[PDB]
Amino acid sequence: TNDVHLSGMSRISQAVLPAGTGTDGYVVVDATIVPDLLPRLGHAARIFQRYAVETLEFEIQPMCPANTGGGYVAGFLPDPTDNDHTFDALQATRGAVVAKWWESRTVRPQYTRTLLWTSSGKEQRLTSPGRLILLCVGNNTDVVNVSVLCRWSVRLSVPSLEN
Amino acid sequence: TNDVHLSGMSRISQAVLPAGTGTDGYVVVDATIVPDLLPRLGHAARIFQRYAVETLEFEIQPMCPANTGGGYVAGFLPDPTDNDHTFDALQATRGAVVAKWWESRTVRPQYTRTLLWTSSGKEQRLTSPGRLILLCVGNNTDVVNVSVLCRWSVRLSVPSLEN
Amino acid sequence: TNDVHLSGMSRISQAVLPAGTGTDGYVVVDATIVPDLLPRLGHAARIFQRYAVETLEFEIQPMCPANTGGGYVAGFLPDPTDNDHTFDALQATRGAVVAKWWESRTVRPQYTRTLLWTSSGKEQRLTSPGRLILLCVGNNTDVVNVSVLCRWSVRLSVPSLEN
Amino acid sequence: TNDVHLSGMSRISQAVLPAGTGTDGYVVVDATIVPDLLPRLGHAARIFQRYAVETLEFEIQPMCPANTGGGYVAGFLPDPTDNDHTFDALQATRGAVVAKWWESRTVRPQYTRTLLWTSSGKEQRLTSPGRLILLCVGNNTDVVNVSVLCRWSVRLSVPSLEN
Amino acid sequence: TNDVHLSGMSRISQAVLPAGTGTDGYVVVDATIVPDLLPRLGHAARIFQRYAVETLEFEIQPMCPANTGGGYVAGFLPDPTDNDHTFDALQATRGAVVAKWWESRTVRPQYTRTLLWTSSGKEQRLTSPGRLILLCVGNNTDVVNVSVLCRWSVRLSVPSLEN
Amino acid sequence: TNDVHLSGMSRISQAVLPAGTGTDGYVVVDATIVPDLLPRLGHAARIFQRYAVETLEFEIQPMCPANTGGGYVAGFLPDPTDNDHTFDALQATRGAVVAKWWESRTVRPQYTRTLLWTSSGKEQRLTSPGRLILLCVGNNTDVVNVSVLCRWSVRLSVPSLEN
Amino acid sequence: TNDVHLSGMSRISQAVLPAGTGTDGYVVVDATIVPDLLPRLGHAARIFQRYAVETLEFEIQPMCPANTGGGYVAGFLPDPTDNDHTFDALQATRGAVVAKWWESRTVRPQYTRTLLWTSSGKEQRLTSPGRLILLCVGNNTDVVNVSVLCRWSVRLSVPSLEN
Amino acid sequence: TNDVHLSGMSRISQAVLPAGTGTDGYVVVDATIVPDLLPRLGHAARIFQRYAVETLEFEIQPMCPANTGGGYVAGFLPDPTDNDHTFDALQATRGAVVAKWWESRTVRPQYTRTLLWTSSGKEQRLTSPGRLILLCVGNNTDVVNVSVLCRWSVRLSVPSLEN
Amino acid sequence: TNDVHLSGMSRISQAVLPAGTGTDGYVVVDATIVPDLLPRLGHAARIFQRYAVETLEFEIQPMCPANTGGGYVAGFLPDPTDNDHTFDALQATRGAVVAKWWESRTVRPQYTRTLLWTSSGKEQRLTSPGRLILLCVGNNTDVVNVSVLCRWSVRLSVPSLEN
Repeated sequence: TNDVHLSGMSRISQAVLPAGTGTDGYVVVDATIVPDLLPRLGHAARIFQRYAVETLEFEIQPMCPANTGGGYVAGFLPDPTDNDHTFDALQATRGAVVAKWWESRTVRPQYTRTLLWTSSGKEQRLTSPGRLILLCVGNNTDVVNVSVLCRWSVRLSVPSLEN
Repeated sequence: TNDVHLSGMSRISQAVLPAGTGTDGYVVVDATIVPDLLPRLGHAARIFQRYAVETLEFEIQPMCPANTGGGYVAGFLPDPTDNDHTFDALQATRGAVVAKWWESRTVRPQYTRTLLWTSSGKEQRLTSPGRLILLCVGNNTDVVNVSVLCRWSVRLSVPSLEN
Repeated sequence: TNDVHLSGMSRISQAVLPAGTGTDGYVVVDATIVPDLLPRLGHAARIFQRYAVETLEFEIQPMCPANTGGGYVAGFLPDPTDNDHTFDALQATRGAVVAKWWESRTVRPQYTRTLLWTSSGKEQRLTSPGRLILLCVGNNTDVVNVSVLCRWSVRLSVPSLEN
Repeated sequence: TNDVHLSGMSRISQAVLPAGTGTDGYVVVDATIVPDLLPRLGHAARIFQRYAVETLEFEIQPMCPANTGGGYVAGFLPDPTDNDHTFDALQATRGAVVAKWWESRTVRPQYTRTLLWTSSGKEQRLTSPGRLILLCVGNNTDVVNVSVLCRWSVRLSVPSLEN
Repeated sequence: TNDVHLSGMSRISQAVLPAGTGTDGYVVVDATIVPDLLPRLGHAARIFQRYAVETLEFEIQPMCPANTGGGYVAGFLPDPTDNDHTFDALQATRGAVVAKWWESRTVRPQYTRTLLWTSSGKEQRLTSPGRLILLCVGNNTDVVNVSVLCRWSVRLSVPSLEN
Repeated sequence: TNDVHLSGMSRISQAVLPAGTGTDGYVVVDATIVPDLLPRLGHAARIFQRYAVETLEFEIQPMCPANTGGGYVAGFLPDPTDNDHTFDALQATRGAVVAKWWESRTVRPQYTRTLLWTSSGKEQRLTSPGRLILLCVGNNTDVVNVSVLCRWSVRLSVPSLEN
Repeated sequence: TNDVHLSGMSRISQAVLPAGTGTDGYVVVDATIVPDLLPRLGHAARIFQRYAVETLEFEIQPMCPANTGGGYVAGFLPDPTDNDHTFDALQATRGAVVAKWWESRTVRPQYTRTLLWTSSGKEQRLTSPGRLILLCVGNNTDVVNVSVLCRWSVRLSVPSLEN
Repeated sequence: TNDVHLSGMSRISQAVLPAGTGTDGYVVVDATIVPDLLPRLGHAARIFQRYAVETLEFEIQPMCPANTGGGYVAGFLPDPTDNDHTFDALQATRGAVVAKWWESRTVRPQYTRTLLWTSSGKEQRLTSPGRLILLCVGNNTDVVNVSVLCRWSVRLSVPSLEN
Repeated sequence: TNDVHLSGMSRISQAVLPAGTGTDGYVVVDATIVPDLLPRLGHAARIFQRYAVETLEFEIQPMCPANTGGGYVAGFLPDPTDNDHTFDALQATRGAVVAKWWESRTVRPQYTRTLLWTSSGKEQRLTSPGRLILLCVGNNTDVVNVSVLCRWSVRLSVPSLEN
């Protein structure tokens, strides 16, 4: 077939949350998923022109001591468009997970599952499959170095070359 | 299957055309079809993120005496975008019906049949499957209290909670 | 195959018979059927050279109050050339219908079925499948605003680009 | 089927390159592909809302004499949005061909194959499948009268009338 | 069977186009296809009375030096009737070809495919299957001796003898 | 079958040829075959719009003494439009017969087999299948009262009423 | 197949034999069978180059009163070459018929059955299949207007064009 | 089988057409085909008595610069006996090709397929299968050195020895 | 099998025929095909004792402007021995090609097909399977740089070490 399947896993973001600064609803990560954000896919984005997302998961990897009065809710909402960053809105999505900050966790969302576009558009419903949000629950006793990782499997289409 | 199917019939609009105000080409109704317009699906759209239209039929239901020398043409054009509210243009669509103001009628269009978006978009041929237009033909002798109803059936897709 | 199939319904004419101006044998419509009379086929006849008539009906759709003392005969004579415009003459064609002015009605004729030509010619039995006539019967008590509609289904032949 | 299949071949543009005006990367033709450009599709686009491309080709037909020091690269890139008009951006596409100016040549691109819309819109990745670019390689000895032909096959879908 | 199949290939016309006299749109050949024009068929035309065209092709055979800044478009429009001799109108037909004057080329049109008449009629839609047009593109540097050839396959019917 | 099959045998003409007034080539009969010529069919022609011939035969019936130096040729040529009235022209038809004036003889032509119209038209190859010609051979020694009879089997197709 | 089958029936000759001028052995017709002599075949003779005779018959059609003391012998000898025009030599051939001058008659000969040539040769055994002779038997009382007719079926070969 | 098959390809002729001497209808080659003319068949002809052509093609091989405004029409007429050396006559034969003088070309005719004789006789349609003709179309600007080659496949039949 | 198969394509010769020196007969190449002329095979011959030629072809590859009045004949005689270097003699062999000097061409002969010998012979009918000849036809107008290439495939025989 003409379609090219790429897979990888990349750090979407890394936030450092100081000793006492989290509270119910504080947005610690808000990452809109674009090929530029996943470095290996960022390169293959310049070779093809449309990409379609075949599997997406986000691994929340917070790094703090086991004595942290932590808490987060992590979710992937499928519109890059909207800013509805509240707990209930995250928990309404499929992947949604909640955990104490000393607990790793994986969000397995359900998404567009459709053909997209490797470069910006007038209508951005076809340039990004969604965005990953990470919210505080309660308030952290200790310093947290959260890094979220996106594992991705993508099928790429129409050859091209954007310089 | 994940896709949730949902059906109903809703009053899209209700106009009161006064007692002589018609003439050929007068727009009494011009409703752009979106989840908020159909109050049951209104709520199903706050839950889910996308939706595809499985059936659409519009039931023109004017209410006036049998002694009304009226005339309407009713038609569903599938560009939620296109201002083109003229007899010929409406009659070119599929479901298009024409009738005296004391005759009920149903339009059965053909349409997008595609997958849309419960939330408003920057590009709006992904938000609405089109619009329903009721046009005067000749002039009414009498008052008409027109109510268009939409019978609909719809498959809603990715879970969410878009306030 | 090569052939294109188009289908639509279109207003062929509109007349506004006022107060008391019809009368046993008065001609309110006399429409020689060509692609130009059907807006959609007007455009698709510029593109193709020839066309064959696969279905043809006419839907008389007059508009008056139910207290109107009218009546019409309507029929399709299958000679674009035939000038005979009397009651018996119409009542000898197949679908021929007669009805009070407050009834809609459908004439379903039988016709050429042959392959014609989208463009004017020296012999016009190759340009038109016939002509739709609408006569008055009795003498209307009131103001009729009548529109006749042609429901067509046609197949187009050999490419071209007529100005 | 409710889908019509149409097929033609239309001149996309005509450029006349005078006796020494071309040069590595000089842009001679750059044409965003839309129904209006291809005469017969323009007339049928005025009749259906939607269209989808089944076959796309571009025949480059330069007219000049055999003693010309020519050269060209023809490519079709499939965003009507993209400006990258450099040799290596064209060669990166599937159809890309190069030739001396006294050599006709067909480009066989790979393209959208998706369902578009026959009128302009806010996002034009839905109105057009791409653009044909024609660039000079080297400078011409002589006068070139280049005409690019686009052969096409299209399937049109939802009835309408854009007067 | 009673039907008689004849085939051949004949010179429809021969134009001599002097050193500098062609320009965009100049009609160099305009030949209405009649049995008299194909000499072998011209004879068999006097034996039968109706002829029907089973295969038609035109071979454009321009004769000039390879250093000619030439260009032509050749097309077969299926009405002997109309004088629409513009490039776009020719290219709209099926056979349509364009080429530099030092390139042979074959137009393979689509035509009436119907029964015709071996002698003149009041309505000439049935005496000739169309006409072959040859137009200049750009302007010729040199003298061109174009000869167009029609290859034909015809089935002849009803015996007869016209003296 | 909606179609009506109708058959008769009627007198096309009657010519009385005095004692010496025939001569190689003299046209005694030249009849163009149309409904009205055939009595029964002339009435059935008023009821329907088209007819297609299904069998035709012309029975030549000269009455005169056995001592007559006569001679005729009779044939059916299939245009109503051909004035070729010469022996060789007649003989080259299929039906063609030659006989002495005291022999009954039957022309069995091959002919149109196509669908005509029951009404005169602008092109007359859609109204009559041909014409029966009768010419003298030698000269007649005696009075000859020739009568020709068309035998016909015809289908009639499209209901109507010509008054 | 490449072979073309033609059939017809033509007047080979017409002799007028005055009141008393025939006698045993008088040659009234002596016709060498060439394509030029059969008018329809005369035309097709210029299109092909070799013709082969598939069926031959001659219908003797003498026209005189029933009171004629007539008599003829008619025969087809298969060499165009030889002048042996005696009764016995005619009766030796296969078709040979004898009859009173007031009797029609048909000679059904046997012939070369071989490939021939549509135009003259140094050896004429291949340009004509034979010749038809008509001789007087006894002597005619009255004037006879004999016309002999050749019915022929021929298959034609190798395309060509003789002007 | 007592038949010896022989193949070859030989030069029938070579002509040098100087600077400006060609013109429509100028005969530059008129070669009647006999075994003496094909060198190897010449020798095999002396050994046998009868030969029959099984394949027969002519390769026209003109040599001149690409900058030549020439033109030729070549064909093979199948009688050695016919002098018709006009264009129309050549184009009517099967092989007949036309071409500018800087284009090579092959005539695949249709021909005798009969059994001929290796030696001269009174009738010469038994000794040659026909003759190759080459005609000018337009005037050559330049010097052409034209060689026509004949590829042949012949079957030789009755042994002898003609010293 | 014990056999070792070896293939290549080698430049047998490079001549350079100056701008007016060529004429019908002039020998430009005359290369006798020995293992040493084919360099790759040159080395394989020192390893084995004998070799049998399995596929042989010669590609004539003259370079010159397209405005050259040239002409050649190329052919492979399968006689290393024979000094017959004349047009007819070359045309008698199988591959033999003729062509203008600005046309590439491929001779494909039929040859010895036998087992020869990689070291010189006292009978040289077992060391080289023939020789490739190139002649002039007419005279060249421009300098010609001809290079002939021998495409070869070979099977080599019996192990050895011949200095």
